[PDB]
Amino acid sequence: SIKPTRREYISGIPGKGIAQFKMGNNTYPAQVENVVEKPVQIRHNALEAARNAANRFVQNSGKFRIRKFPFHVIREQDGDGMRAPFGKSVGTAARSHGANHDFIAWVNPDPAVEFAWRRAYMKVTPTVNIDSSPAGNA
Amino acid sequence: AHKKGVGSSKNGRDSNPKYLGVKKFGGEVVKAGNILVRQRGTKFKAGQGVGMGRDHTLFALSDGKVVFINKGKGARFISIEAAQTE
Amino acid sequence: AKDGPRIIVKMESSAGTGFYYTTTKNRRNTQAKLELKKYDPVAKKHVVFREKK
Amino acid sequence: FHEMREPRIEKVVVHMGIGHANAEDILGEITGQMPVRTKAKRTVGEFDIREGDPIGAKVTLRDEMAEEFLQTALPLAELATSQFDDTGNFSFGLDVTVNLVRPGYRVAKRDKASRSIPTKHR
Amino acid sequence: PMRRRREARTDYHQRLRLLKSGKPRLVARKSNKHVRAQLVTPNGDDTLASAHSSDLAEYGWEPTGSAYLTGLLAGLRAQEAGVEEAVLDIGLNSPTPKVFAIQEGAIDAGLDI
RNA sequence: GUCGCCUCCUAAAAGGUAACGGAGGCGCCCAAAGGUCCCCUCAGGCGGGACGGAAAUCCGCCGGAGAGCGCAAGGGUAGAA
RNA sequence: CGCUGACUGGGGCCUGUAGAGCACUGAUAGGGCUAGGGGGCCCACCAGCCUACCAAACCCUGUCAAACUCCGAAGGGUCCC
RNA sequence: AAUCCCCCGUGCCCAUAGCGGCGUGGAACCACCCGUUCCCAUUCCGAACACGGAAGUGAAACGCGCCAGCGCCGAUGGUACUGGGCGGGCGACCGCCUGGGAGAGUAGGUCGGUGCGGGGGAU
RNA sequence: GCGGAUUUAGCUCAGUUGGGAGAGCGCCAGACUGAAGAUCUGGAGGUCCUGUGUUCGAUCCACAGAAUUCGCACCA
RNA sequence: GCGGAUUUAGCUCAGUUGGGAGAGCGCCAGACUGAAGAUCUGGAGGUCCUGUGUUCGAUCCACAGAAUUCGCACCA
Repeated sequence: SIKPTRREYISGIPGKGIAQFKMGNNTYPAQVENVVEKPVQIRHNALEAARNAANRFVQNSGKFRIRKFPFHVIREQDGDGMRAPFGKSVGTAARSHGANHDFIAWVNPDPAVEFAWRRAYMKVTPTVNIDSSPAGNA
Repeated sequence: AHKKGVGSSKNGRDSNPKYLGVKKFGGEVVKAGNILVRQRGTKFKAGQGVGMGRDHTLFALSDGKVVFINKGKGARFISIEAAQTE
Repeated sequence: AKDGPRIIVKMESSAGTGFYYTTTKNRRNTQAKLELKKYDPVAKKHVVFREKK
Repeated sequence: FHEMREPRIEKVVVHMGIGHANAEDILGEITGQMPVRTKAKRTVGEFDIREGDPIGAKVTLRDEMAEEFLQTALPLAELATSQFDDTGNFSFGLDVTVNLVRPGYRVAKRDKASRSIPTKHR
Repeated sequence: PMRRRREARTDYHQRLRLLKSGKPRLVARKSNKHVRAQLVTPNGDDTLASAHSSDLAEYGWEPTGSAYLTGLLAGLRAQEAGVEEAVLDIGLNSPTPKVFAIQEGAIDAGLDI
């Protein structure tokens, strides 16, 4: 699972650069959401993005909440050629542990936001699972 | 005629800590428990540790030896039933 | 040893004659011509002991 | 029990301290329990950067001694108000304070069952 | 902290100091009102009420003497058992003039210290 | 570039293993951090007053010690180093 | 030398990854309480006032760590039977 | 002098004893207490350490009890991880067969349990 | 570290009769200048490297370190 | 992409107990002059590169990163 050099010697202590979590609107019952099943150092950027474009197409009430966030990263070409490879960082994310609670399209009756997220999945990358929560989606 | 930087690259060397004699074997007036040399041995087994309880070493002679804090210096004697009248 | 005119200077100390000496490392750092303590040369035992050398 | 809460002295300091030699000797003569403590810091709000000097003066004085002082020293101070702080206690003047002594004070001294001094007793 | 590192005052460990060895914990527990010591010796040892201010009433000779005797006797009681050389036990405070007192006891008590 | 040596991580849980794999320290020093005997109870936060408005100095409360230990880390650990 | 050996059954004593966990630490998100900077208002030494923008720290809803772990197994070890 | 109730020195089990809220005890016990020439003693005062002693008091430390709010302990059924055996997918990986089986998560549990000696308290 | 060379005012240096602490500046001031500079006047200049000793008296003589400097000594 | 060094009040540059910061040439006010200028008279002034770490406190001590000037990129 190769990971980095340490949380403060190589590259650890950042903001990772992205676009925060919550959007949409509340909602007590209606369980509208999204998660996955795929494993992948979720492509930060790709990530950040994606989700966002999500808001881009909707706007307001639909828990545009989203429970992800990278925090480590790769490295490669920088220096001699191919041999004794030092390290030049770039591209952090987070392991999407073979499925789990993604982001939530949560609200009473507002599928006008379900389709949204939908548009949100379309995007993304690793396939994605379209779903509902305790109760379903109203 | 000097050395460089931006190459962290700094292997590390060797140690060799252990519990030698582990818990409850033929006890011999020799290096008891180890994880801090200069150590200052003790009397019989040890049971004090950043854990709670204690450890017996059904082995008794002169003494053993500590490790500075870890393990837990000896003192709670425990010659062992194998220390009575021949 | 590694003779380093760096506040690092090796010295000994006689036994009022008790005869010979005994090992010691030092540092002008403080108290220069300062250096006394007892021991026991092949000479009986004990004996004042200046260190200077 | 009205024979409890009802007070009975308890400490009472009175000191001073300048980014400095002797001034505390004017301190010794007014009482008898010399304060020798070291203030510090490291800046230039007075030229007190020196972070490890002996300037802090504090002539501790509870009971007995303090009495002679509360006495011969309580007349030249003119106020009696506000300067009354919560924690049953207060500080006026060139540097002086004194603490109340309700019945539930001490306990706060124990290494054990150190009752964080309730706020209904003090 | 561990129970004995957040309270304060004691030194029990300066008791365990002598624990290592030397003999009976001729430990002398004090409480002004009087003095009371036992004899904690190694191995989940025990004691033999060697000397107490009440054992034989609390007299009326205050500190001084009290000790002077409580000890002696104490020392007397024990050396009947079969001890001999017992290690002292400052139990607490500094071998105050009390302390020192009792102390005498032992010593004079013939129970070597 | 780099070779010695001290620590972490890598070692998959005894021990121990490459990598031009990760990060960071050392070729000092301290005559008094030496030996014991005797005493001490940290950081910090809160509340009250001099010179003081970060940041002291004292006084009164709260405290698995998070301070403390010449130096890098890691173990330790106030009972105390 | 001759039943001691790999291995299994039993018995102690250890390691503490994977996992999990948040009180140690360092991230990090939605938010509440708040004071630091605002910000608009009496013109503003006013340091009195309201509040929609950024925050520190405490509180609730949440989440990542090889050089984090109050928690903790798979298993391996070692002496004896 | 070889039984229980109590207090006192005090030990083991390293919070099912801690925090704190109310309360109770002083005949006995213990402290606080009363003073300070001499023992010793505070870098400042006999606050703490300390020598001598009644009255006064249970306020305080303190000891037994009640209170779950903070904490601490913590099952059963349960899911991860996995020693061993064998299958699917090029794929990061998925699954099965057999013994092991935690933390957190609701129940609930806890306001210690127990040694030896001393003073009494039960002819 | 083996040997030689010296030790004085802010800088650079004299100082041999063992008794005065000196010179230059350089530096400060006065005079002069429209001012400053140049010249003339004047003044200061002090841990005589430290300590101890010798001496009626020490910069001076004696005893270690000392520091600066030059040469040299190099198979741990 | 690799190694050295540099990014200080407009400009060229100095500082190794680090603990307290300048030099020459600009810029504004006052004199000299009918007038500018050169030249005598005083002052105003800086993240010692961006963001951090050791440390009582450092920009001068140390670790990354952007911009700067120079070297290296050669053998088939």
